[PDB]
Amino acid sequence: SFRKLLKMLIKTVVAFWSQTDSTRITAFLVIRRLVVIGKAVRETVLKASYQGLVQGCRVTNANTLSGINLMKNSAAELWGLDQNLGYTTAFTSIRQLAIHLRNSIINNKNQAYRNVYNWQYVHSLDFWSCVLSEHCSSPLRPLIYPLVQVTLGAMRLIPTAIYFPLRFHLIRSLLRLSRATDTYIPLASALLEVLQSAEMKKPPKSSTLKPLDFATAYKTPKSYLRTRVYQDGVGEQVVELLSEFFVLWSRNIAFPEFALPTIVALKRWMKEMRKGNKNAKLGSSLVVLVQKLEMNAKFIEERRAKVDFAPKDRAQVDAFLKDLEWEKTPLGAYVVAQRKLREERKRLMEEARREEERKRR
Amino acid sequence: RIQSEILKMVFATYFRILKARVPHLMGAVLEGLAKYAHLINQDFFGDLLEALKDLIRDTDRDTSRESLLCTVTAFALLEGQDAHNARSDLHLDLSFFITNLYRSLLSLSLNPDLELGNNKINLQTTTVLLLRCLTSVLLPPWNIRSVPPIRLAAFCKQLMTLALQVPEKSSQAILGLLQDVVHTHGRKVAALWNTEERKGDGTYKPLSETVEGSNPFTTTIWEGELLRKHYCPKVREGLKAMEKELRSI
Repeated sequence: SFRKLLKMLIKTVVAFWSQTDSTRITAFLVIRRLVVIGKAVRETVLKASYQGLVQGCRVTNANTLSGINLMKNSAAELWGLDQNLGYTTAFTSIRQLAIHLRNSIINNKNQAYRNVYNWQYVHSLDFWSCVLSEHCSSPLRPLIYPLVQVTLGAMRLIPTAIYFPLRFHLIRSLLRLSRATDTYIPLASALLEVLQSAEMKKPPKSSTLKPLDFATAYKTPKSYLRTRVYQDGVGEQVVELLSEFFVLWSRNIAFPEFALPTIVALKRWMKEMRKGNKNAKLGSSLVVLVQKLEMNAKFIEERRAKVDFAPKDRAQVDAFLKDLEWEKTPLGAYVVAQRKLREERKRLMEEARREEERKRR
Repeated sequence: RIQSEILKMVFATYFRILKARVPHLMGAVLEGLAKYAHLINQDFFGDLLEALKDLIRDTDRDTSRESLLCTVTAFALLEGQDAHNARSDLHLDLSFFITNLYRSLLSLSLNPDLELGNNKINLQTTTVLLLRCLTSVLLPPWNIRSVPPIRLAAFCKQLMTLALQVPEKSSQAILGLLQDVVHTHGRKVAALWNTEERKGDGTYKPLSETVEGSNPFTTTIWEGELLRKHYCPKVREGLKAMEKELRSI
């Protein structure tokens, strides 16, 4: 009676979720009502909505990327309202992700890398990353470690030129988590192997195709193998993610000790490109990023040179730059300039396609 | 006589495999070289050191694995007791290998294949290979209270940087290794954590070509503010053990 009526009601609401924007808002409001009213009913609701979101990311994303994002940040504060039982369900769900990853790694026979690399796993990692990011700043906090574990496992399963975009997307998710929390996630490594790929090292191939959108790609077209367009695209992705990572950690006391390895690695790559590849745009972009890194390292060194770090007292250390904000630094200036340029390019192409559709109509 | 002949055949195979550079034989052949060079003559032992040297050079011009393998073989060979006593009379110097390790720590930090893996040489993991390298250099089994403090400090700071930019299990490995080095040496390195003991006789040079060229006492360890917030709880526990020992020094 009671439980059955509740489960068919939520099944109808999950179908509404599976369905446009007005339905999104109404079904989410109903879900909000359900979770607020609610213990066992609450865990059932969150579980069912969990598989509902799983299916919603199971279907596709070519234009419903908007819908998937909205579904995700709507689903987040359900688990924010639930906490404890939500924490247990997160534990078991990350466990099942981990067991999938592990048994695929064990029996990598046939397409285990395929039943791992999909949209479901990517969007699931994004879902818990954003949930924890929004709701950790408790009991759900000490769960980031397994999430980072499975994410890095997904990174190093099979990092090929075909599978570049997926690790770009999940490094985006990891950077979101790092921005929200105060946890350090080493991703400069992965960005440096993407740099030390053979795809961008070899000279490009002249072709004329459409710049691929890094918001709906889980593979690469067989045409996009040596294409200069794909070369450039992974170029701005590397540049952008490196920028977010280093501006994300652009205020800590130990920046020079944290960046020079990457700085000299990128120097070595720039020499190897100019002793190979011929992409002047990428060369100039990476070089100018190198000068920003040198400048901010000098800045933090100068502002650190007169502070005390005694082993029994870290006072200026625990009050180093609490009154500084992330646009005062040279990376702050560069990254705001880059968000302005990136957004104006986004608008350029978005309108361009809209008037193209209008002309075709 | 039979021993001499069998050494002849075994070491002939060893060096011709080395010149063939068969990638899957390196670990075993280097293990054999390390464990029989003490019975091989002294002049041939020095020839083995310079053969290790120019193999490292050829790798300079996978590659990290080969470099670390030759490095660990060099340390094992010179940490053998007979070669230990032969040292000065035989003119056996490790400075080139020390400089190679110091200049390659950064690439070892930023390369991906670190953790894709009773033996003393043929170890499948570059992490444990680097661990043996650093144990040999920082805590050699002999004359533990004679290690140059400048080398100690430079390796300590570069190891902290590696810890910031290395995968998690390797991170905890070097955290424990630095726990060991601060337990053993202590006062020799404490200036690298105390700022009022910082030397003001120059500026720290990160990209040095030599360990003494890198002036290590002009800078202090600042890596705690990153390692305390590194995502791995085990890394955080290793770090807090580090500062606990530093404070209890």
